[PDB]
Amino acid sequence: SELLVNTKSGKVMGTRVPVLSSHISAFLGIPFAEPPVGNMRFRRPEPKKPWSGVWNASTYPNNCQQYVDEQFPGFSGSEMWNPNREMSEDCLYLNIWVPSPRPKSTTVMVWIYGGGFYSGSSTLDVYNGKYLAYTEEVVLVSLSYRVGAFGFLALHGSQEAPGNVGLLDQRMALQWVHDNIQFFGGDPKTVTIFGESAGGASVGMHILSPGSRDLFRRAILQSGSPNCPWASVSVAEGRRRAVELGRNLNCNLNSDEELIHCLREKKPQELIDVEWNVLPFDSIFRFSFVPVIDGEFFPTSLESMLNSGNFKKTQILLGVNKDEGSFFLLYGAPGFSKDSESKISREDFMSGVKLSVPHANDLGLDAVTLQYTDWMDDNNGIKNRDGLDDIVGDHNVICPLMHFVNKYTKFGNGTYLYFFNHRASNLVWPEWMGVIHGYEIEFVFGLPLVKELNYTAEEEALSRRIMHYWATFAKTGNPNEPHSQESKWPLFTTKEQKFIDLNTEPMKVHQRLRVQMCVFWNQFLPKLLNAT
Amino acid sequence: SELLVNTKSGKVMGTRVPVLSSHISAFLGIPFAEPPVGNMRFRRPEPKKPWSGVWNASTYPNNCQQYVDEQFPGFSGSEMWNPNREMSEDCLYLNIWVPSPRPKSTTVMVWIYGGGFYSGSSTLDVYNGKYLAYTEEVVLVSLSYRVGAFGFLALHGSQEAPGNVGLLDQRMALQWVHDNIQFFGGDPKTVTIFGESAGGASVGMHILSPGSRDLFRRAILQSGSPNCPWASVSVAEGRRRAVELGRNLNCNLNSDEELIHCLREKKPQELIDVEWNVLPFDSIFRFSFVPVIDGEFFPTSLESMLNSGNFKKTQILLGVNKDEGSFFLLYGAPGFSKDSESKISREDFMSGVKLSVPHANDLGLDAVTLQYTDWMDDNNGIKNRDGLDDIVGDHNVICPLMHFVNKYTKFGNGTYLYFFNHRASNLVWPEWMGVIHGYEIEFVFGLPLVKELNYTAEEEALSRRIMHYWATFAKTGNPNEPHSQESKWPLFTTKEQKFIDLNTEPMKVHQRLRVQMCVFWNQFLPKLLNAT
Ligand SMILES: CCC1=C[C@@H]2Cc3c(c(N)c4ccc(Cl)cc4[n+]3C)[C@H](C1)C2
Ligand SMILES: CCC1=C[C@@H]2Cc3c(c(N)c4ccc(Cl)cc4[n+]3C)[C@H](C1)C2
Ligand SMILES: *[C@@H]1O[C@H](CO)[C@@H](O)[C@H](O)[C@H]1NC(C)=O
Ligand SMILES: *[C@@H]1O[C@H](CO)[C@@H](O)[C@H](O)[C@H]1NC(C)=O
Ligand SMILES: *[C@@H]1O[C@H](CO)[C@@H](O)[C@H](O)[C@H]1NC(C)=O
Ligand SMILES: *[C@@H]1O[C@H](CO)[C@@H](O)[C@H](O)[C@H]1NC(C)=O
Ligand SMILES: *[C@@H]1O[C@H](CO)[C@@H](O)[C@H](O)[C@H]1NC(C)=O
Ligand SMILES: *[C@@H]1O[C@H](CO)[C@@H](O)[C@H](O)[C@H]1NC(C)=O
Ligand SMILES: [Cl-]
Ligand SMILES: [Cl-]
Ligand SMILES: [Cl-]
Ligand SMILES: [Cl-]
Repeated sequence: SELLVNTKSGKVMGTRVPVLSSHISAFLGIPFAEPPVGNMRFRRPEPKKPWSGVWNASTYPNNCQQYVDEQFPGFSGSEMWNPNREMSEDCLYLNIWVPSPRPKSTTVMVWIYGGGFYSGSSTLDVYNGKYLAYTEEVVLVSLSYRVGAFGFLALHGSQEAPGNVGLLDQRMALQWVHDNIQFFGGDPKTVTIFGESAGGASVGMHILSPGSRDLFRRAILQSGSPNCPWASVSVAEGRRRAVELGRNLNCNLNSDEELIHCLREKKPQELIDVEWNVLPFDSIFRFSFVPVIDGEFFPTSLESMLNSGNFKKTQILLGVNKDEGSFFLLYGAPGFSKDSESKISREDFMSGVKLSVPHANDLGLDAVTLQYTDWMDDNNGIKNRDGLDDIVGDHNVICPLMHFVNKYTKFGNGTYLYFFNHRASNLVWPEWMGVIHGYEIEFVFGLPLVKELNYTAEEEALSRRIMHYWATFAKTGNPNEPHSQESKWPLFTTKEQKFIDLNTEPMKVHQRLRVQMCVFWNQFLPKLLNAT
Repeated sequence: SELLVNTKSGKVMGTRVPVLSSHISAFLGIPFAEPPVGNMRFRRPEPKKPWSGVWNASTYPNNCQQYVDEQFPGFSGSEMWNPNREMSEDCLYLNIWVPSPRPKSTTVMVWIYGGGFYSGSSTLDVYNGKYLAYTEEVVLVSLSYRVGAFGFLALHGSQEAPGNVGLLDQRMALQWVHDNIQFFGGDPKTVTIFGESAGGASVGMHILSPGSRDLFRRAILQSGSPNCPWASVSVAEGRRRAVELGRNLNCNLNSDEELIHCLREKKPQELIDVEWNVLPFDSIFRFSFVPVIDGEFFPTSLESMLNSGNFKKTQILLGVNKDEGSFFLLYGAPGFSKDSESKISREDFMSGVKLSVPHANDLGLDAVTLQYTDWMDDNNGIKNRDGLDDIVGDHNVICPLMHFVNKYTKFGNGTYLYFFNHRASNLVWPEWMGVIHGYEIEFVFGLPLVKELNYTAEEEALSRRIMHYWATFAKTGNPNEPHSQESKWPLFTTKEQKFIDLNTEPMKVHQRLRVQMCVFWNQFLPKLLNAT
């Protein structure tokens, strides 16, 4: 009854789950698309055909096929991001947590996982929607979408592998929420999409894309934005990477149809095993199969859409973490280690700059180096390490997001900007990595509220604060409760450019988030690279 | 007897001058060249023909023909630099201060005045040699040389106006000292040349030029070095400026001979009146007629000579002032005034940047701006003012000199580097100008020892310290007296790059003078400008 819901495509039976000292309803693994398998690999998704009988929605679904990280086998800090369910191309499912008793018509929040467009799962422990749904009385949906070549192989002009199909997977889940969430007590007119990393970029892409704009009300972007340098490629570059994927697999390259036919015969792990081989440069924070600027999902270049105001005009809430780069340096740059302070030699610093800005000419590399080197103390291994950390984070996350923030706010209806700089007391990664990419997620999803996870009481309060900001913004377009006496998170405005720190200390308002480095990344360096 | 000296060119009769509570001998206005007048304008100097009788050397000579500054008529702070004697092309004379009684064979210091190669006089009150000669028991010579077009008109290929003849004037005075100073009690094997601004560049140029190297022992450079962007031009640019000088005066431009003949028939003031018209750009800290890289006085490019060690290997002592740029901004940049704090708007800041780096493309201007702009506070008029001050001083004086210092020290026999940052208690210029270009000269020449000038006791102590460093270096190649208990001024080395502050406080040693900005000026910006 409470667990038995009739949707437009058939009946679903959820399950009653414990949350803290209470319970809520969970509907796990509801299908929203036809399985994109066989001849449907690389194709746009098709709506799930209606079923008879009762869909058993008591169990998490499979995860999409993806690279699995084996750098630190058994280490919780890396394993927590890997698929925790069987991988399958049959992976287009969504999950819903519903407060008990079922509300009449409440705010909906739809989580879009990140992972560089090459990885990610809706089913990770850290994306468990039950604490947020319970604590804030929202209906929490987590969707899924194809990643890697399966979601983003792009042979523009082919209707068999057009590109962006992972984004269309997301849109079809949004369409399903629009059509069905009312049966779960959600208001389809008050849907907030939120996501981190590639999920944050995705959220921004749905803001931009005309075919997505009417399927949600407002948006939250965490450590990602649509204009990030890793988040899209041109149709020519997508085509080059798809041809090179076939070349790595001894495919007939004479035509799109012959190439696609070859790739559809391969087993999924055969594609994944060569996925990284198509990148044009030795690099970090670059991923092979990503959204393509196609003229269809994206009518024009992202920058022109941003400049002209060709995007959904609504409220947004978004921000970044203090040390976005450390994860990527640990995994891809010389001199970094999980088990040392990772003091970086001058030689390894220069190597890291080249890996971090792979598209830069020698003059551009000199500019980055000069901008981040203290020439009174150039052999300081801590300064070299932290300088590289800032380079990676500023170039790939912080400054792209600030460009988006500044462009969006000219036309939008409300911007709230945050800077998350709390390092968790129980973090398993070493201190040099600081406030790591993605480690705000556990606070957004309320994991500090769980006694057995050993967060401090101050971190529980911060998580409660963040969840309330997020859900109140989702409900009202404003993270602040009116007539409350706590300090107010101010609108980011073009003139004053205010943001807040998110940490365990009382809220502080600042202005011009990393403005000095972002003038370098957003204006001077692009002009230098264009001119040379 | 003491005042009657027979030189190789004839007899001279000096005068006995009071100095503090004692007396010394002065030989003023001794000719060292034939008057460069008539058909000898623009020509290399010729040695002064010997004279019969006794040359009356009791009176300062004429000053060379030059632009006279009328910006602040009657204001001591600017008038103190203007000619204080009649101007004439008949101006190639030198002055000698000799301790009394005459020493047997003592250290010689030869002062070379600055003034952008367009101005300067040996007779300024601030260059009065009597305090240094008396206090430190040296023979103090001040030479003169043709400035402006008269000294540096350059039509390469012509023997009538070859260029660099002002440097040859200096050389001929050095040759005269070599041949004659023994008759005044000076040791021709222990001559130190020292100079400020264009005089400091000149000193470095004699270090470089093979024809000058054997005419002095060691060298002091104050706020000037031979590689300064204002201190030389190419043969092509020198020719262009000479032809443009003729165009401004309705001259026949068909040939060097006709152009030169036209220019030789003009009154001196006619040349001076159009001197600034030949500069290629609106600019500050740029001067029309300067040394030319000719292949003779300078066998190859200054940079190749520095790189190869093609220069005199000896000891050098050199340094800069804290606020080298303020004089040039006051006189040439919008928003600066003698009678106000000169807070600079963003608009006037950008205007000043273009005036300060006139040769830079737009990308180069952006680089300079970004490097000197605090984008958290870009409308701060004080920061904008001081940022421009730093731009002018760093680009034109400090970083060229640090490049010279580093190249020289690889081959030289001892480098001593200073940073003069004491603002005189009795300065007549406003406080925003700080420690002005040229305002260390009055300390080098011992003016604070004159009670009537109202320096503090601490400034008298600083002047005496500086005079003793300069003269002890002149005598020994080391500003420090061994066996002494004074703090020691350390050698500048390639590895440690130490320098001292010169001020009224106890000595501080620092390393890497303005290294961050000078990497920008000496490595990055030239590379940006060469790419584009
Ligand atoms: C690569 C993109 C990516 C983004 C998200 C965040 C993320 C992921 C990881 N596997 C990580 C593995 C090690 C470390 Cl220290 C951080 C990670 N983090 C922060 C996945 C993959 C999800
Ligand atoms: C322009 C070159 C130049 C360098 C020397 C120092 C100098 C000179 C001036 N006329 C100055 C006029 C005003 C001020 Cl505030 C400073 C000046 N200072 C510092 C002459 C001319 C000699
Ligand atoms: C749904 O699946 C779970 C486990 O897969 C099972 O325990 C439950 O009984 C199922 N519901 C049915 C079969 O109605
Ligand atoms: C949002 O839009 C409404 C309706 O036009 C307007 O009244 C309000 O001022 C806007 N708020 C912001 C922050 O732009
Ligand atoms: C959390 O703390 C409890 C109680 O002190 C301890 O038993 C447990 O091992 C801790 N959990 C983790 C994951 O460290
Ligand atoms: C030399 O000139 C000075 C200054 O005018 C004068 O006092 C002196 O009498 C002159 N000497 C002779 C011998 O004329
Ligand atoms: C200067 O040269 C002398 C003689 O060759 C040498 O002994 C001395 O080490 C040199 N000093 C410096 C500071 O280079
Ligand atoms: C020096 O200071 C005294 C006392 O302040 C003053 O009388 C005198 O005029 C000053 N000298 C000059 C040259 O200004
Ligand atoms: Cl079924
Ligand atoms: Cl850190
Ligand atoms: Cl605004
Ligand atoms: Cl100042």
